[PDB]
Amino acid sequence: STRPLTLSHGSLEHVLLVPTASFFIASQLQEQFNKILPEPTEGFAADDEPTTPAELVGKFLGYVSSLVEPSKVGQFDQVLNLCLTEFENCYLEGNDIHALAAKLLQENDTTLVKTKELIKNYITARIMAKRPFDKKSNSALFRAVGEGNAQLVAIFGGQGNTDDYFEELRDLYQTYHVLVGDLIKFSAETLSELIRTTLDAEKVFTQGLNILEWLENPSNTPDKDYLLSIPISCPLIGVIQLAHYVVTAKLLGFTPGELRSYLKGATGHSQGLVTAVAIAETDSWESFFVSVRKAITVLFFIGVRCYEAYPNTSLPPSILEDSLENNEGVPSPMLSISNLTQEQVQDYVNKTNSHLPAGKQVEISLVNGAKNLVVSGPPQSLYGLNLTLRKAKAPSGLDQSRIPFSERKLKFSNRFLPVASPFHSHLLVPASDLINKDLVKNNVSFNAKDIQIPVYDTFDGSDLRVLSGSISERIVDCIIRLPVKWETTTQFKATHILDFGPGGASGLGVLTHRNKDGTGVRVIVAGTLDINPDDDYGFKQEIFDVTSNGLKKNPNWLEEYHPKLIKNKSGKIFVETKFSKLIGRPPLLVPGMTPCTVSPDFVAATTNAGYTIELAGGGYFSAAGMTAAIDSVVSQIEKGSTFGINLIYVNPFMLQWGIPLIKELRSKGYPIQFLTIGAGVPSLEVASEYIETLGLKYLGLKPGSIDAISQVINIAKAHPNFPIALQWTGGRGGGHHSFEDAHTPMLQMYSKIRRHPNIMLIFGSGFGSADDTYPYLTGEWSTKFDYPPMPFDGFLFGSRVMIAKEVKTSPDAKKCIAACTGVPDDKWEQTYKKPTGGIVTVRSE
Amino acid sequence: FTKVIDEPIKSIMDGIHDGHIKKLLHQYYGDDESKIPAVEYFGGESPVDSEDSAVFKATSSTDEESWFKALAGSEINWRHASFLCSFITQDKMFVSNPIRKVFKPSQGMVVEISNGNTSSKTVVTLSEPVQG
Amino acid sequence: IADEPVKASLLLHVLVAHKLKKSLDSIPMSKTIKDLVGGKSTVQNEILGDLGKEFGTTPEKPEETPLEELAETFQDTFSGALGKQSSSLLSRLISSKMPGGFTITVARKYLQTRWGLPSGRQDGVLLVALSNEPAARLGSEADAKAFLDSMAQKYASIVGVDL
Ligand SMILES: Cc1cc2nc3c(=O)[nH]c(=O)nc-3n(C[C@H](O)[C@H](O)[C@H](O)COP(=O)(O)O)c2cc1C
Ligand SMILES: *OP(=O)(O)OCC(C)(C)[C@@H](O)C(=O)NCCC(=O)NCCSC(=O)/C=C/C
Repeated sequence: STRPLTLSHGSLEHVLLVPTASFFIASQLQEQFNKILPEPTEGFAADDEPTTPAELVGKFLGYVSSLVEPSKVGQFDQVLNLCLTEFENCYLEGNDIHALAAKLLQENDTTLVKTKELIKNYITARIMAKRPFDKKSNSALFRAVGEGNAQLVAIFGGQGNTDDYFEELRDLYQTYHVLVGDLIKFSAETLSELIRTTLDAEKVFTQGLNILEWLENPSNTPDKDYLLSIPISCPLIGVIQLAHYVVTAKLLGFTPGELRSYLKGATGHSQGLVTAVAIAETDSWESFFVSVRKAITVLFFIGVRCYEAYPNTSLPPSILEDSLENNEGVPSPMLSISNLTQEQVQDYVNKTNSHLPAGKQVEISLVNGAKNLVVSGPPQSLYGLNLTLRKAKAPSGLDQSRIPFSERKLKFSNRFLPVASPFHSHLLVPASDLINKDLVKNNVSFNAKDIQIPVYDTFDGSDLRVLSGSISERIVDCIIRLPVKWETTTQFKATHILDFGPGGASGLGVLTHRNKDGTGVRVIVAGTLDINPDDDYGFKQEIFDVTSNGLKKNPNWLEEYHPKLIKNKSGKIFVETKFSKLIGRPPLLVPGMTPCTVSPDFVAATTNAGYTIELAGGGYFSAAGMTAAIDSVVSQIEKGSTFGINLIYVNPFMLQWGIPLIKELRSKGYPIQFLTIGAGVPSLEVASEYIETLGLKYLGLKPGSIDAISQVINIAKAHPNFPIALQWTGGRGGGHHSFEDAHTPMLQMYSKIRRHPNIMLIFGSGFGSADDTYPYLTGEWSTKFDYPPMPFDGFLFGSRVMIAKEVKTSPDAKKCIAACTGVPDDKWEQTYKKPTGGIVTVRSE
Repeated sequence: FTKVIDEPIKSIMDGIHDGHIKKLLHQYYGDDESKIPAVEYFGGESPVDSEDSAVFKATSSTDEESWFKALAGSEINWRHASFLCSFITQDKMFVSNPIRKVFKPSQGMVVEISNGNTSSKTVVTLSEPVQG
Repeated sequence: IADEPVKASLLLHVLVAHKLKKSLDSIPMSKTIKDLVGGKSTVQNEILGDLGKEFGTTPEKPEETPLEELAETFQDTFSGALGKQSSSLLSRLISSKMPGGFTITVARKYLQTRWGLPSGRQDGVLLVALSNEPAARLGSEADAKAFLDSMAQKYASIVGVDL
């Protein structure tokens, strides 16, 4: 016996099978809910109204859960439990709420605020219905950690990620009130007690620190400039990180102990490190309020004493006006300089610091990447630096594609971080001695034995458990004055990294992802629910998800593209790469060369050797002349053999007979395996005609510049099932050439290229033997630039095969070619000026 | 590296390929050719990505790619070629694989495979409705 | 009214302006295809390929010849015909950006009735329409008729016709 209740919002509907015993109460609740629900609109784009049935059921859960009291037993207990159980069974197929929240964003038109409202309501419901998170979630990632197929490390961010950090604390107080309401009230009480206890704290906290009043009423929340000042921003960034931790612990059904013991290790960036050591002390929910109280008390005293040591003073209006007119930030005590090496930046700061006195000197403070540094000093000094830099940088929109690589003006961004104090600088040193007394007055000491997981120092990367001195004093020293070598500390082996830190997509996680792309390390942003389009780093949902979509491993290029050996039944050994696997021949090609491969006898002789070669269209001026060439190639090769055709693009009058020719010859079934276009990457449209109209196996493209590589990646993505053969040659190549270095563009673009499995990446230019190509096959070539290994699928030899027997090149020309000494890659660009190893660059026809 | 004149193109390319093989063998196979995996034929694999007597009933919903992969089986042999090679060769020309055209999945089609493990003995038998 | 065949200097200027995705005014006829394109050889060679398909025979080095000398060298052989490349450009302007039911022949009837423009002028009005193709499809018939009317006055301004 069950009378169904029909609950609606315009077009979208849901049906609840309410038992006949309690339907009286459910009909009242249905009426009241439908009265509160606003009048439906088209699309549902209007706020406070559901977009999907799942949201509506959420809003109902939320509405009921508001009325029910968690202590007193009302009549609404049974209707709440029944609509929860019905919502679970219908929408959360065993999976976690965040998995459904994610699914709605990437499928439906649901906005992010409506999703967060749903999650709030579902969690609120679950807690008010006396249904806590007792049972351990079956999270894929945490299952895989128990088994041993995943190693989790927890990283905690710091300052300089976002200017609007407090909204992250507002979103936690709103969305997860019933989980972290008790934490935030405890932290706000501890802070309020420290203000009174500390002799002169009211002086540094001008507008008070009543964080609860600022959470309830966004009208009483002070301006961003006050909030950002370190005596607030330090403890509150702690609170946000600990809250994201608790939320993660509660939704997984773990106590902080269990969640800590599932981590191989933890570390932090700046004041993050204070959290990471407090996390490592955690055992059970009863003893978590001492581990938080430590981390709040430390972050409070750091933030107070470091402000008393170098308080931010009014900047001259002229300086602020200049900075805004040059598209730079608002001068702060920390400046981020992207796309310059650490030597280059240290050269500039050494020049700037030569003219400045001791108490105004800048210094490199964060080493975030190879080419990502943060300089910390007085904001004027850093404006000084910023002027020296704006002199040296090229214009941002300047095209240098036609300038030789060495003569190119170095390009680099530089913006001020949103931060109020100069962390990791000499300016905060006087604070040190004051902090190390405030910790021993409030009996705040981190002991080695109480830390159960290794926590990595930000300076040298060594564990903090194996120190002789105080860990609290060493952490303070690591935050206030000692620099942060992020690459050095994150040298730990781990498949998964959880960015608890503030900043979401602009936080420490995404930075750490960029640092160790292609090593097979998945970063998961554990604080922010969102949809990644590229899906290269995870969000909140991946931690909770119970399906295969919970455990996503990032590609390790050395493993995904490791070159192997294989053999036929005939016992012939092949080098097995993405490229050779398609064509069933060694991954060595002779590219279309005018006039070396215009000869049908050379094309046939190379094909007969079992090696792929392009017939150069450049040596033909008519469909008949090129038909007679192809006919001659086909008469000289064994049955089943194939070759390809190279067409120049800087010769557009050839393509208008050559492309229709290939189309006609493929329609008669001529053994043309593939077409390569030299001297320019076609547009998306013409490339799409070449792909489907020509009936080739694969398309070859020879990008010249980064912009051209990007164009090839676009053509690949448009047709994800068609194999594209991205033939990359540097400017060091024979014949028409680019201005580009052979390595640099591959370092930038290799990651992006491997995101498209249909691209078969072939390296050309400057190759003669197996000795010089082996590093590119293995991928070890890219270790010399401190990148991870980046294996290549195959190789092309142009200049090398010009003196072969079967090449029509005249004996005296072959003697002239053999005479040319040639030069190493470092000295290739001299061909633009003078004869260099018997070679020179000229402007062609 | 252009030094030896009138070296045959085969000798140049083999010399690179064999150089790679000899380095790869030393580094990743403890210099022992017996540890190199063997296949019937090496090729055909697009870069995108144990039952003796099976049966397969096509429908109108049947996915063409999963259909063929199923008929072909896991082992690389004459069947795998027959069902996944997109092109075959008539003398020197290259024409659409006629086996794939013929097995193209449609309602009523029923593929019995027998001795699907021993590639020498494997018989694939397509049966369709003919007068009911 | 008077039926004069479409000028090659207008046709060439439209095809270049359509390819570079710039307003007809933004391309000066004095600048060369190599100067205009700004080092993007692939765009320059697609322009030379469009010109080669449109007219047929082209001068020795058309990328270094300014658009004037190139226009008058095409005009010496130019029969006045619409072209094959312009057939495809106008076919895909009408199919992709005009309302469903509003074909090329209905626009050729409308502009003939409204302005009294023969097939030689109507070619020119459709060509100047191509050089500033609207980003989205005109859903309403009256917006398509307001665009075609505005394009006629812009064509009339360029040639020097008074309606
Ligand atoms: C003599 C010669 C002729 C060439 N002809 C062409 C051609 O017609 N089309 C093309 O795309 N590339 C051509 N190239 C470039 C090669 O395809 C390839 O990029 C280059 O030779 C590889 O560099 P390497 O010669 O330093 O080994 C030619 C190269 C040489 C040396
Ligand atoms: O104007 P762009 O599109 O930039 O033209 C490309 C350009 C030829 C200038 C060059 O940078 C380039 O593409 N370099 C990469 C290597 C390449 O494509 N090599 C083959 C070119 S054709 C050739 O060698 C013909 C000789 C007769």
